Amino acid sequence: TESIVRFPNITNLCPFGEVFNATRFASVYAWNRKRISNCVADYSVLYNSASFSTFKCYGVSPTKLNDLCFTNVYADSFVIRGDEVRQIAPGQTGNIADYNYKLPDDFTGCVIAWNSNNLDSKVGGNYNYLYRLFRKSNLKPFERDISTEIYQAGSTPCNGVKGFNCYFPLQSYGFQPTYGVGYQPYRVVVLSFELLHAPATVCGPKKSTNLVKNKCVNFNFNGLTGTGVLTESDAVRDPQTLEILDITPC
Amino acid sequence: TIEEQAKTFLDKFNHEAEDLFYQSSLASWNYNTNITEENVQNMNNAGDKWSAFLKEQSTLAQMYPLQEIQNLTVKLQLQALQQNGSSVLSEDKSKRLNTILNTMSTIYSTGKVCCLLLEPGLNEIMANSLDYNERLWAWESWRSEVGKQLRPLYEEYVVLKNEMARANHYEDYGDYWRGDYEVNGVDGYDYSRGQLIEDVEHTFEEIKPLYEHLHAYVRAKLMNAYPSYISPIGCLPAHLLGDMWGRFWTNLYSLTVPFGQKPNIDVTDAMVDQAWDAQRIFKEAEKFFVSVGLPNMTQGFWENSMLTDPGNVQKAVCHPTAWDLGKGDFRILMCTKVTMDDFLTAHHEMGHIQYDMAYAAQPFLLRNGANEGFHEAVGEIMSLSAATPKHLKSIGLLSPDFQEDNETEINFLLKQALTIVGTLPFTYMLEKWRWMVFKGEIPKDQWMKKWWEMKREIVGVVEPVPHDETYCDPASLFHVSNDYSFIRYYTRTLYQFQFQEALCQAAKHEGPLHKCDISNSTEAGQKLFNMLRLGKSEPWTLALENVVGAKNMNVRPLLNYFEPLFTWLKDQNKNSFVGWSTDWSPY
Ligand SMILES: *[C@@H]1O[C@H](CO)[C@@H](O)[C@H](O)[C@H]1NC(C)=O
Ligand SMILES: *[C@@H]1O[C@H](CO)[C@@H](O)[C@H](O)[C@H]1NC(C)=O
Ligand SMILES: *[C@@H]1O[C@H](CO)[C@@H](O)[C@H](O)[C@H]1NC(C)=O
Ligand SMILES: *[C@@H]1O[C@H](CO)[C@@H](O)[C@H](O)[C@H]1NC(C)=O
Ligand SMILES: *[C@@H]1O[C@H](CO)[C@@H](O)[C@H](O)[C@H]1NC(C)=O
Ligand SMILES: *[C@@H]1O[C@H](CO)[C@@H](O)[C@H](O)[C@H]1NC(C)=O
Ligand SMILES: *[C@@H]1O[C@H](CO)[C@@H](O)[C@H](O)[C@H]1NC(C)=O
Ligand SMILES: [Zn+2]
Repeated sequence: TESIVRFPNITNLCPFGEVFNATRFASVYAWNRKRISNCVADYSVLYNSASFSTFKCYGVSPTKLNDLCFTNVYADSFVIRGDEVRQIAPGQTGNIADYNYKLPDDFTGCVIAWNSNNLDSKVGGNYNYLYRLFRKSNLKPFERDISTEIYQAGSTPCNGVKGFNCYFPLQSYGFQPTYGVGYQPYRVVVLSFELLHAPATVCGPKKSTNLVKNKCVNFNFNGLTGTGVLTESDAVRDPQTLEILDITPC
Repeated sequence: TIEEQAKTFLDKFNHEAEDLFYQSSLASWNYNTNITEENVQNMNNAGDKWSAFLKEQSTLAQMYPLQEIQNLTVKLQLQALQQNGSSVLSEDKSKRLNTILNTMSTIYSTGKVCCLLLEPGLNEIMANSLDYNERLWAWESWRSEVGKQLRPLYEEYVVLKNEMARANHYEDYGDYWRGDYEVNGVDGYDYSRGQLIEDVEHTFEEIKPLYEHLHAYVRAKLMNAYPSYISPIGCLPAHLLGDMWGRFWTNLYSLTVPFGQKPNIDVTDAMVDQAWDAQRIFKEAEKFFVSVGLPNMTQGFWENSMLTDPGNVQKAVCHPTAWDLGKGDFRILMCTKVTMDDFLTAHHEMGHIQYDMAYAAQPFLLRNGANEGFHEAVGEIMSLSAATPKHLKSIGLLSPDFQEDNETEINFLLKQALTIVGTLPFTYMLEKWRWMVFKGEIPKDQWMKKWWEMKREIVGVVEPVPHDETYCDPASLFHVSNDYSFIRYYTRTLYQFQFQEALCQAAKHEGPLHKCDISNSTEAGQKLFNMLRLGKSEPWTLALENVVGAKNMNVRPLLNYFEPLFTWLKDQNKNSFVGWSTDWSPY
């Protein structure tokens, strides 16, 4: 008969411009996580920015995410090699995915990697960016380690000095303008959409209409679709009125 | 476990060495492109840092047991890293040896005959003057200066190197050099040290008739040049070969012209008329390598590397080289002008580059050819393929019709034989003499006599005037006085033709092998790339197996290459005498 759309009323632009256009990105071994909630999210210009070397969305289609809701969003960002961007994906191994950043199998986000050879690289070497080479055990998904204790390979304890069979774990990236494609810096941003039983906060951008009673009509509440007769009181909670409404199959 | 200890150590080394080597190579490139002041100290500092780092890493790696490691690749890397070299000897002996090498190099660099230096006047004088007396005088003066000045230095160098090599569990310094062609641990592919002393004389006995006929034909042509100067049975003189040491006979092409009516193929004017901007040559070479099926060039290759000379204000080295600086940086340093020689050199350098791009995935210690010969054969076969009339007709510079008369084939094959087959006896004789001298079987008192009798026997060249024991002829050569191995050229000359025949047969090309082409044959490109990518992680026997299907070097494709020339020489020499006599002497 008719279709009604109802999303929570939010007029706050989502701060993707601050994370994507940050002045300095954190090193891969010690990355920074940004929390995003209570915003209207526009994933159009993000996808069609026409300057991203890789935009791969896992779990959900990259285009439908323009009209779905989640509880909140986590955005991670760092800098790696051009040839290691492949290891930022579920079910991959290596020296990055083992010791720095391992995504879990049930990933429900997107990965966006773009070249940054103009900013990070400089003549003589930019030794600011470091990556972890040795570690006793592989990282658990979404884990950060910052300790710089001397990794021990031999039997004799080196007592925290750089002795024989003991190594400094962190090794420095080197960047120059004349490197190859497989060695130039690449800035990587990982978006994870996490949802719980709590009401949704990030939605949009979509219009809304007035609620109706009776008059069996198609509807989508907070991104979930249904067909039936809405009766005042299987059932959904209004995202702008906080009233329980019952659904009856006509 | 020691296995994991070695793996971790190599994991750290790889990164440290990659960084330091990139720094050193970048400094060296910036010097070679810009030879100004303040660029020398930087090169020296980078090289000193790299050498000290290598020595310290060698000392650290010396602790780990070698026989315990068994992964056959970690073991290879550790064995390559464990090379004491000159560190075994005392500091004073090492300093004296370095002084001897430096003063020999300085004496070779600074030589005057009177004024007259070696480059470039003396070589040009010997090339075209074609006068008996003055050429003899120049040759004798150069010998009586250089050999006289480097006798005791060479003896001390011999004894010091021999004892130093004996200190490293090797038999002699010659054995230390021969140890390059060593593989162990792989059954069915092992190659012993002493097997290289064979497979050289044995293979040379196979190529004797062709060299004999060529020598007789050249002798007859020299008889035409100098009527009453050469005996019909006597050997050639040393100063009539057209070169200082007789290593190449190419300068004798003008005298030994098979047919002067038909000129050689020259398309320099074709490139001049169409105004090739010296950049389209590299585009054409890249297109050739793409048509074969090999990867396209890196984007940074076209911008970082230099092809035109920087100008008159700034002077730079024009010696053609292909640099692989690591970290994905490949460059080519070559001053290019319009000439066929520049075209073939561009093809050779891009062959080097396409070899370098293939094994970039290997670890740092294994980024080299399987042996010391595989790196030049791959470069030379590209020039061999691009010199054929087929590919020259493929591009528009050559006329679509031409004549392809057999005289052209005979002339081309004769000219190519004067350079390729005229250098094997000399290289073999020089290396054999040096091996026997280092081994000690030849005493001090019989150096020059043995050298000249071997020259009479194998190469068939007789000195103009006798020399006493105080002379030293071998030390005049560049490689001898600068401590370089000279067996690489002999093996490369055979691997080149082995690879060419294998690629042509895999490309189902019908007809003579000397007019074969590899372009537009993706199967041949794939077969060659399957061996190029290997690097030094496999024994050179198995790497050779991936191309030709044989586990050892062979001279048969080389003989088949010159088959029309061999038949023509047989027919032309059926009348003249065949052989040489050592009894006759010019004096
Ligand atoms: C980042 O900066 C560019 C250039 O100023 C701008 O076009 C873009 O809208 C900014 N934000 C994002 C998310 O790219
Ligand atoms: C947004 O929705 C809430 C629902 O609780 C309402 O109270 C508020 O007035 C709305 N804001 C508007 C209409 O600007
Ligand atoms: C070569 O080095 C000198 C030393 O300062 C420098 O002035 C010059 O610009 C360099 N050449 C080029 C082409 O940059
Ligand atoms: C070590 O052994 C493994 C297992 O066979 C092999 O894959 C690897 O190539 C060997 N070499 C190195 C350097 O890891
Ligand atoms: C280098 O010299 C040390 C000194 O003891 C020795 O242990 C080691 O085996 C030598 N290595 C080689 C490759 O000669
Ligand atoms: C070329 O072929 C012609 C015709 O058979 C022959 O007369 C001539 O001798 C040949 N020339 C050479 C150099 O073989
Ligand atoms: C190889 O094929 C190309 C077609 O792209 C052609 O232009 C070229 O002339 C061919 N090469 C030869 C040697 O015929
Ligand atoms: Zn070369």
